Amino acid sequence: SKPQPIAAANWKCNGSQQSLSELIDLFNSTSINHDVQCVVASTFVHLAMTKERLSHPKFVIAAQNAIAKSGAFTGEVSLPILKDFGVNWIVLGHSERRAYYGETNEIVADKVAAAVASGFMVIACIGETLQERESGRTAVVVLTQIAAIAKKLKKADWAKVVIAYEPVWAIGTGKVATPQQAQEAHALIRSWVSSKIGADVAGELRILYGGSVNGKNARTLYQQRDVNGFLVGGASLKPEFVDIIKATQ
Amino acid sequence: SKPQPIAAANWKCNGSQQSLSELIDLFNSTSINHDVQCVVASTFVHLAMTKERLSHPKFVIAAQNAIAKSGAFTGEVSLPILKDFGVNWIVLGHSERRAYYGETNEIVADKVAAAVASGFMVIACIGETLQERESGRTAVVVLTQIAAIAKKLKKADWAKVVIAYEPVWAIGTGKVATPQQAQEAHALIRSWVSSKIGADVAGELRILYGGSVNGKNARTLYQQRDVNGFLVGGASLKPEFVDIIKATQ
Ligand SMILES: O=C(O)[C@H](CO)OP(=O)(O)O
Repeated sequence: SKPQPIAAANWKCNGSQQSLSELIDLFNSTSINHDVQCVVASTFVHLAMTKERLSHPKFVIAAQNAIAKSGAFTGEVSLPILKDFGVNWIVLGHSERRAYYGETNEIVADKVAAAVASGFMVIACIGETLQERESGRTAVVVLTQIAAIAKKLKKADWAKVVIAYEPVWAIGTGKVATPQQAQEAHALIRSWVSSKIGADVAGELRILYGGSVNGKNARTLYQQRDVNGFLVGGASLKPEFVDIIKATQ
Repeated sequence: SKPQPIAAANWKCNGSQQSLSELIDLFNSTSINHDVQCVVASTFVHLAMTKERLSHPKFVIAAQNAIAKSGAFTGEVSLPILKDFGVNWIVLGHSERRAYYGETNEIVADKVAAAVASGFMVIACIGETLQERESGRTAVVVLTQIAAIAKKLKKADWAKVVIAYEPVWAIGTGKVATPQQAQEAHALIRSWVSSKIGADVAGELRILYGGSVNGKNARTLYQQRDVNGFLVGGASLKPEFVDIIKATQ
């Protein structure tokens, strides 16, 4: 027994009006009979086109990042701005933002807190690097990442939160995550929640796998106990994402 | 005898569909009988709204930031994406990005170079902090900055560049540079340009002032030799921007 799954498409910093409009069509045509929340997270530029063109009842749109308040932050986009524009999902604390854009545990937690406060559904990413892994720090890192978020939330807040575990150690490194390793990490996060926050919260919490997923391994990953879905990279700009949605059956 | 001025609205991270809509209606309604290029730089999210609603022939739209290439950069917007969307102007190296989001001279230079290569019109920002101004380091700071940019450019490229001189201490503080402070900074920039690049280039380069510019003070600022217009923050959110427009030629 699992909560509603989520299949999330992280388009990242890609796409053209053309290529996207096509994918959108594929999507809209997709026949999905189970209870799944599908999410499409496009560039800020593409939000309006994706809003207008996505008609499928199982798909919502998300942003790939935000800042808490409006004001003098040239080039950034705020939560109020996405709210007025009608976006209600958001990806926060993606590994690429932590690696290249200054996003510390604290910054992420502040973002999560504001977003929750503002009504969003949040997909909050966490996960450890090769180095952290190699030196037996998986636990230390992951739990610290989740703890920083936790300190800022109340129990009630958890209903708006999704966690996406990213095996950063296995992205761009040469390494392979097996379904077993995915699951270890997932179980560990659940334990933390269950333990620190509640069993109720824990049983209801979606923990998405944010590693390497394609249509051929998404079922075997979903087979694992603590897998509730995926945060997809590359395969999301492809038709194969349709196989990924199906794997959450 | 001055090049064509520019009045640029940098709305930064602000606004609603409705409030912006009003502005736009106001703008469209404005008769501008002199040669001036108006620029509206809105959030990524609002680019669609803007490009669809702005109809005045004297106004272009710009983005407030971008990264050079498309890829795995969650939350970021690339030049190709922008270009694909029909955006041809862009604001790069704003103090806010250098201050808060880790944008170094090298980082700004790279961005500018890439943008000039992808055919955009770039408004490259430079300016000294309070600290630096007090130390008597203004000349070093400004010229270092302009130099980093110049490194990556070829002479032809300059036709696509606009330089915005925006003393950090005047950014949304009410502390406008006096017309002498402004004119001295601008002249210093130009003299670097002629010396290093060419006199022909220099006589063509638009150098804008930015910093607590408003309807009242803009006329005097504009009278100054080396002042070719403005990068306007807070007042670009009000009808007052119109007075600003009118202040040029
Ligand atoms: O774009 C900005 O930084 C503007 C002017 O450059 O700031 P202000 O709100 O002070 O006009």
